[PDB]
Amino acid sequence: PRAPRTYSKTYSTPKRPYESSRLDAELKLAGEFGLKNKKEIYRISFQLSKIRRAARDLLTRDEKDPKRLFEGNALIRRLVRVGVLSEDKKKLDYVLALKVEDFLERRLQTQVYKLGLAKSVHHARVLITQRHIAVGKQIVNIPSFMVRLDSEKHIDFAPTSPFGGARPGRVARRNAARKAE
Amino acid sequence: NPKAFPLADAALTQQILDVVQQAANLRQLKKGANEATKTLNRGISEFIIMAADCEPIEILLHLPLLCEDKNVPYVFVPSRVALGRACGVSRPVIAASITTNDASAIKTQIYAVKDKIETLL
Amino acid sequence: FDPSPRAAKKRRPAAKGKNLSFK
Amino acid sequence: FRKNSDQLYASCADFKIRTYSINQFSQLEILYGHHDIVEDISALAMERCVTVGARDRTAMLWKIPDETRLTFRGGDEPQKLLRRWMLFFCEGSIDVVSMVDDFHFITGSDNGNICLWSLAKKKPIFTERIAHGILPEPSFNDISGETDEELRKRQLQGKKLLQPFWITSLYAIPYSNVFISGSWSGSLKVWKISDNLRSFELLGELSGAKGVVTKIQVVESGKHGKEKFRILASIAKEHRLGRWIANVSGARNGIYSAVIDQTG
Amino acid sequence: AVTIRTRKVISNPLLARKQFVVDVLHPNRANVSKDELREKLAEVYKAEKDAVSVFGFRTQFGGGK
Amino acid sequence: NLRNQNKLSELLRRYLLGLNHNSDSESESILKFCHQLFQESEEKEDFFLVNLESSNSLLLNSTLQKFALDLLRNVITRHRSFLTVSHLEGFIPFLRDSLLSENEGVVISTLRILITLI
Amino acid sequence: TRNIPQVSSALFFQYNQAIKPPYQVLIDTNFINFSIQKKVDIVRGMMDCLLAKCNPLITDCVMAELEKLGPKYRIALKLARDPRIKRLSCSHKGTYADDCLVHRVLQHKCYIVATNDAGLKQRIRKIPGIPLMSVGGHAYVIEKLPDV
Amino acid sequence: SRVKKRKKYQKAQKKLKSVRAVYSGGQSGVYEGEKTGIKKGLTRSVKFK
Ligand SMILES: [Mg+2]
Ligand SMILES: [Zn+2]
Repeated sequence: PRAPRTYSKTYSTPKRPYESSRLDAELKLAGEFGLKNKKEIYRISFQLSKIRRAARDLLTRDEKDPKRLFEGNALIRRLVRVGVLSEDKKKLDYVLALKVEDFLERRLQTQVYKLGLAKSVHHARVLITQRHIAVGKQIVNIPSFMVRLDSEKHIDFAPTSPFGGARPGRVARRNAARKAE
Repeated sequence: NPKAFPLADAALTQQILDVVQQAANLRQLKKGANEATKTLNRGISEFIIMAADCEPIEILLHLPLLCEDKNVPYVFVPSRVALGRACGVSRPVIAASITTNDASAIKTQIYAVKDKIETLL
Repeated sequence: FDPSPRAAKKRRPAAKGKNLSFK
Repeated sequence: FRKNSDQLYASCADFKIRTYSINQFSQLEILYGHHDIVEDISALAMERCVTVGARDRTAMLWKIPDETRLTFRGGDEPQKLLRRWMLFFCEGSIDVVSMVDDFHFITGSDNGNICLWSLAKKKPIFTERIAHGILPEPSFNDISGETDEELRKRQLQGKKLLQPFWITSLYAIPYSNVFISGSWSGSLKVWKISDNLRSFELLGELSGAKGVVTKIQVVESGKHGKEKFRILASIAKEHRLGRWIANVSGARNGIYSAVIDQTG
Repeated sequence: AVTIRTRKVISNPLLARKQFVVDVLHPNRANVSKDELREKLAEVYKAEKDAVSVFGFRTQFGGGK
Repeated sequence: NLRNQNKLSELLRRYLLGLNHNSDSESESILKFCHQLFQESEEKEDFFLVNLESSNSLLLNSTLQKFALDLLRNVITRHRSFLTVSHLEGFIPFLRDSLLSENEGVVISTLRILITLI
Repeated sequence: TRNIPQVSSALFFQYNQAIKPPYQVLIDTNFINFSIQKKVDIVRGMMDCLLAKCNPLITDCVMAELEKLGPKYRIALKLARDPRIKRLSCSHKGTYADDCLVHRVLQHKCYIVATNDAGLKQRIRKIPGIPLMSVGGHAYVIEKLPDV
Repeated sequence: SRVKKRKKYQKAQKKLKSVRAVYSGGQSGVYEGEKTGIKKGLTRSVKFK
């Protein structure tokens, strides 16, 4: 038969989901960033845990070790490119200081809210899922889309959107036709 | 010793004018000496940028007095023609104010320039 | 004293892109 | 306009470049990549239009068929410039651009730098700092309201408030070794590019123009060997994009003209 | 208006043809039919329509290309 | 450590013996070379940085100074023309400084050369 | 005059939004002794547990208790005096370390408490927003820390 | 779920004001005094033992 196609899980359930502090933290995160459910927080936590475990393992190694240099430089480059890590904090020690809020900060929903295209994180989510937001020339309908530093200045309304210069949506032209009639 | 002090160098001026332009697009910029004065009274200013070539310079010298009472960083740029262009308006600007917003998209850039102005002072 | 044929010259591609617009 | 063609390239303040076909009266494509307003644009016979994005201080060359773009950035610093010398102004924005060649172009910035560029190199190959000189120092009678003159002089802060002229216009005759620059200095400067296309020098000046040189054009007539060149420049009392520039003494609205002959 | 571009052009005398990737920009249009693309390619390359073959066209997400 | 310095001292001595049989010892460039050796010889951040761990410059300068004086003495003694006031006028400021150096070995060479120039 | 201590601004109900990496950990006397028993390094054991830099802190009371333990616990006193371990001054008469740790966490909601004492752990659990670290099994364990 | 968590968070924000004082942008307009009154005999400071 055909060769297998690989897959993986992008999240893991926390150790003790019922800690009251954990529930309150999840409440605050979901409210601040307009997340749908706890699975999104678990996904971001899983990714950040992998990153910080890798950084800790590299820090264990001796300085100038080829594996440490190579893999740590790659990790720092990726984190700086996605915007989570600042340009002035290009060290693994600052990689260990990262938090889930830093990754939620780069989601397309938060960026769309902050750039002023939307009046709320939930308005930003509705705009993104309704095909009104374009990063560059591409329409992106994924709220979890992680924006890079270069892409940040290219978020705008899509050319096809009613808010981006196209004709009015069905509701507007329907009401106009009724009013004219 | 000169009344307009501290005056930012060529390298620092461009970074200040960079942040001013981004703040203008994000509606985080208050243009004009009068509007800058109101922000200081309300305590909603990150820092104040003034033009050192104002004719006369005295019509914006109340802002340093308000800034130093309120512990708000302030800096002078050589040209008001350049400041007005960066502000996004069609006229020269002698003073401008960056509005405080911890939920802004250009927070890191603002604090970067804010630190260097504090070092300058 | 240190003890120490040419490959075929590369060719610019014969064909290039062509562009047209209509309507 | 693309030379000898109906294809038009339009640069817009929404950070995009639009391409049209005038014969078909239709829009074709939008180009993305600039982080600030695309202030100027230039084109030659090829489809390789070049653009400058003002405050982002980047010049971009667009290969429309290949759907790829080349990014050019100045990256000059007064600290290194001064140390190597042992007034230098940091670049604020690139406002003008013209294509000398399908593989070369020149740009003008608000710090008075005229830079020569090559498609091979991302950095400039040659730069001409403070091309049009420094602006007149502000009057000491206007800087301050003090009665004592010495107090007014101190507010001038020596030479720290001096700023350079902007390159408001910049035009290069296509596929030639000569280009013309403009500002509100009061003269049009004519430059000549070296044969190896690695440098340029000041050929001469034309001081008839007084005011802001918004745009420059050149037209030629006569036999192939003997050609007369007419330089037409629109002159204005204010900058095209805004009213920032202080009123220049003697500036007028008109069309500056200069007919130049060749002999040798 | 609709724009047609050919890239990665390879001349293949083994099969006696030219192979290329066709990028079609069709703003404000659903897509371009294979017949119309064949017509325009025939005009561009100065060949009979019967000698032109086009296949495997996928529209980009969001449309327009 | 001290044993390694005793090794380095022996190696430098072998180099000095090598110069004695080098043709350059007869030239004036050595005097310049000795001159070159003489003038050559004369919280919040830590809150974040991970820490996982629970001055030989003076000795370097003395080593170079000792090498310079020894090389100078051998060259002048072997080549009599270099034993002149004009050639060795510039080294006097170094000799007085060498006389006040803490190390005895370099001072001993300083006394050795001074006896040559007496 | 009546006193009702203000609820810390670092607490969002039961969630402490102040304790973030790098962490500050208060070391109890028993924590060092148990750590030596399990062959767990203080700095690395904490870094492995929290996957972050940890800044251990020893107060005067805990240092006093270690000195009073005697020559049997000489190794603990040497580890406690590692330069990476910073010191906290005390301005209260009693040397009882349990009350000192409890009062510090009440004053400031910025510390993790590292201890294995059942009595002290029970008191800290009643204080909201105080992560509690202990050595169990082969390595350290952290209870009330959402970021883990 | 997204709407439910939105209402839950804004509900918790209201309750936080009752638990403790929260910064709300500072002074807006002329200072009109303490609207809810001043209690002379109550202290909210955290006392060091
Ligand atoms: Mg649509
Ligand atoms: Zn104590």
